[PDB]
Amino acid sequence: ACPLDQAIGLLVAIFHKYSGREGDKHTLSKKELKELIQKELTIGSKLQDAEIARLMEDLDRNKDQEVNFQEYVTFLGALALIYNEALKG
Amino acid sequence: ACPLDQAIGLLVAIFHKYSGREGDKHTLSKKELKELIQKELTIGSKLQDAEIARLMEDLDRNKDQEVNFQEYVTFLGALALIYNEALKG
Amino acid sequence: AMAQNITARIGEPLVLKCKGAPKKPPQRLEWKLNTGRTEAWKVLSPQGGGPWDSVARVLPNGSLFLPAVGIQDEGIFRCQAMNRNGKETKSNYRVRVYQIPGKPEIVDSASELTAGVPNKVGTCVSEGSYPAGTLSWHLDGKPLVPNEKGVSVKEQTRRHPETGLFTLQSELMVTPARGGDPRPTFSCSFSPGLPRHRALRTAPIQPRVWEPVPLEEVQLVVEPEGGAVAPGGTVTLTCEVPAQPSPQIHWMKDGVPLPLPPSPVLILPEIGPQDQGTYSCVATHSSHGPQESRAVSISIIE
Amino acid sequence: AMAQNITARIGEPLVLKCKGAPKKPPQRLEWKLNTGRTEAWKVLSPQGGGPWDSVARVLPNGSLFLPAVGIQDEGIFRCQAMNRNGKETKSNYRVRVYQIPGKPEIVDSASELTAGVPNKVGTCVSEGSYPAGTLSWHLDGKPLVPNEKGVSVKEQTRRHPETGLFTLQSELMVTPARGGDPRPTFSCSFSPGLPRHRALRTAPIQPRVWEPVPLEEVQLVVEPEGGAVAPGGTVTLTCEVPAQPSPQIHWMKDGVPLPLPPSPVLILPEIGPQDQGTYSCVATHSSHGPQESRAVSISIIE
Ligand SMILES: [Ca+2]
Ligand SMILES: [Ca+2]
Ligand SMILES: [Ca+2]
Ligand SMILES: [Ca+2]
Ligand SMILES: [Cl-]
Ligand SMILES: [Cl-]
Ligand SMILES: [Cl-]
Ligand SMILES: [Cl-]
Ligand SMILES: [Cl-]
Ligand SMILES: [Cl-]
Ligand SMILES: [Cl-]
Ligand SMILES: [Cl-]
Ligand SMILES: [Cl-]
Ligand SMILES: [Cl-]
Ligand SMILES: [Zn+2]
Ligand SMILES: [Zn+2]
Ligand SMILES: [Zn+2]
Ligand SMILES: [Zn+2]
Ligand SMILES: [Zn+2]
Ligand SMILES: [Zn+2]
Ligand SMILES: [Zn+2]
Ligand SMILES: [Zn+2]
Ligand SMILES: [Zn+2]
Ligand SMILES: [Zn+2]
Ligand SMILES: [Zn+2]
Ligand SMILES: [Zn+2]
Ligand SMILES: [Zn+2]
Ligand SMILES: [Zn+2]
Repeated sequence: ACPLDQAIGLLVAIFHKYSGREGDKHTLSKKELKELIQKELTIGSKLQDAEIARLMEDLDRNKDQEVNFQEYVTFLGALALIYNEALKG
Repeated sequence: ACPLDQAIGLLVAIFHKYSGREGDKHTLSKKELKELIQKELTIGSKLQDAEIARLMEDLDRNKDQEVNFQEYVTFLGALALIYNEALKG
Repeated sequence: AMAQNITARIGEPLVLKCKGAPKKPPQRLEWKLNTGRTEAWKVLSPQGGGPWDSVARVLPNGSLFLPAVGIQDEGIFRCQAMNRNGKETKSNYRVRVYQIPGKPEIVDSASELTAGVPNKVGTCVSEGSYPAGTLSWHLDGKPLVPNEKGVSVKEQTRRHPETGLFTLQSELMVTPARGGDPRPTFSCSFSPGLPRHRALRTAPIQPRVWEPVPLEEVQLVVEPEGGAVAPGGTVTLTCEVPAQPSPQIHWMKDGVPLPLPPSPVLILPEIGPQDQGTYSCVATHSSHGPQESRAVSISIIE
Repeated sequence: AMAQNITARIGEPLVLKCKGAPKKPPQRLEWKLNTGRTEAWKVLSPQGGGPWDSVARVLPNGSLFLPAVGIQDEGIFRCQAMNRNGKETKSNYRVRVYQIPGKPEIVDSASELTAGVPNKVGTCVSEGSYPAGTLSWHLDGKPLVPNEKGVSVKEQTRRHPETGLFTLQSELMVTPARGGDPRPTFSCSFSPGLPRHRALRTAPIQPRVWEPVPLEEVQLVVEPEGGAVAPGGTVTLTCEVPAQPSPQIHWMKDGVPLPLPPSPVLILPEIGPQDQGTYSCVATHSSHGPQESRAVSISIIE
């Protein structure tokens, strides 16, 4: 019913849909993250391979080549405002 | 330079721009949150007063009539995916 | 009743009035008490240097003075006084003491809960209370009642013999229902047994709820995910048996095994209309009945 | 050197070979040691029930056996043996011990940092090490060097006399520069002084950085925020002096005080082109020079 609950439940489901494919089941490898971006996010359709690699590098803050839920949340936070500007004009 | 750093820095600035107007300088009152939504977010332009009140109620999880940074972050997280669907078609 | 209930804070001074007693000598008053220290009825002499002179002393105005009340001072205090007129006046006090603990904490709290199974949300801890008091939980701004739903609580109380103060622990266990709140908010509060007091509340925590996809014994994955592809190209069928080190995987098209050797993968290149149909894989095993994966429909779009 | 360095884990058994000694009697070997227990050179008799028989015992093959080595067992161990041929053979050991602490923790860490001022990020703690070891910090996946930038660290080392083990604390202090990383990531690691060992690393923390807007002594706020309004309507000018309980606020248009009484607010209804210009408020005060707020430009759009 609640549109908030549905969106939040979705972002949790989406994270684990890709994170549980290889290695640590609760972190995103470069491979897992790239699939997530390209298949689920609007911003990823226009991005090229070099751009996605640069993006993934800036999402991994502690440089363990993995993206945890926290690193993933702040990503969505940025995305919310980036999308917000685009929806203006 | 980094578009991520700029968006994240912005969401932190936006939060405190409104939260520091009355009461606790680091939480959003109903009044502060409503101004934030209507003035900064695309989703708030179409919403009516009753809809905004219902929205603010679902953002305040512990029911202290305030919205802290955490409650605000998950809001943006939901918003990111809601905006994401809209940018498809 | 006749006895007046007195509630004093541990470590704080307490004064008990001997009602109807002359401010100045001569006075005809006597204090009788029975506390945890005495374990008996004792007369408390007004003279200095008495046996209890470090704990309780009679003031010049006849009032009883305890400079730093303790748990052992709990008991009955009675003064009997004659006014100068003079009629006998009695004062009967029942003294109970208390201490307020520091703000309760939630320790070892979970960032992520797993739907469908029990989870330890965290353990609320309270240190330094008297009397014990109680710990309770809040969910989404409302009181959380135990043993309903799949919510359970493991409680314990421990007394420190060194001070007589209590340590309380409340371990919250929940089983999130599938399709439930993706971000439940919990908090814990301490309710003093004495005195009547506003509850001491922890900062809230907001764990997320992860809903695991149902795990199949035989897991089939098709790229592309949809199972629909333009004319030509390639569709790859991969299927896996997590519980078996060396699975024997036989591919099937529309419920019929294909004339192929056992293989974990099946690639269908140059897809024509003849290649359309329901696909699945079967894991066979010695001494065990075969298991089938989910059926995938493969089609072609124009 | 001649002395072989031995590194043993506290609480674990240790065997020291007496090289060149017969496996069976008769043997002609003698152990001499000097440890923290003896504080002197002592001969260790092979006979059972010796003074140290609960700590160190000579084995039938001549090897020295310590069932549970301790910090006090650090020192020099020497065996002198004659083979059956037989030439004198010497074994010289220098024994040092160690213990690895549990995973280090970051306690009392800050969720939000304030740019432009010192912040305590948190305190890294390590308990139960020997020898002391060291704590260091990581920032964004890279080593964080102290006293550069505005990064400072307060360190301390404490020994527990009860066990001889160490407790380490490292308090990180940073001053985030304005325009910097909105979400710096910190972690802490423990580097054993012995033995050569992979560092023990904490989970990372990601505080956010808040950049406070520069606070004006006299704060002017105009609705609407931009200072531009369609013909007619109303623009409200409100200005405040946070450090004064009863500020006297005089309004100005284009650097000239308006013919108005002191008032915290100035509303301009029915805005015409004549009402356009630069607005500001002036807070006067006895014994103090007046202060002016920021200047706001008010215009009209068509
Ligand atoms: Ca993974
Ligand atoms: Ca990472
Ligand atoms: Ca506020
Ligand atoms: Ca709230
Ligand atoms: Cl996770
Ligand atoms: Cl999808
Ligand atoms: Cl905040
Ligand atoms: Cl703006
Ligand atoms: Cl709910
Ligand atoms: Cl809930
Ligand atoms: Cl076969
Ligand atoms: Cl950085
Ligand atoms: Cl940084
Ligand atoms: Cl004036
Ligand atoms: Zn809702
Ligand atoms: Zn997870
Ligand atoms: Zn999807
Ligand atoms: Zn970047
Ligand atoms: Zn803040
Ligand atoms: Zn804005
Ligand atoms: Zn104790
Ligand atoms: Zn809920
Ligand atoms: Zn109180
Ligand atoms: Zn077969
Ligand atoms: Zn100690
Ligand atoms: Zn950084
Ligand atoms: Zn090791
Ligand atoms: Zn004036």
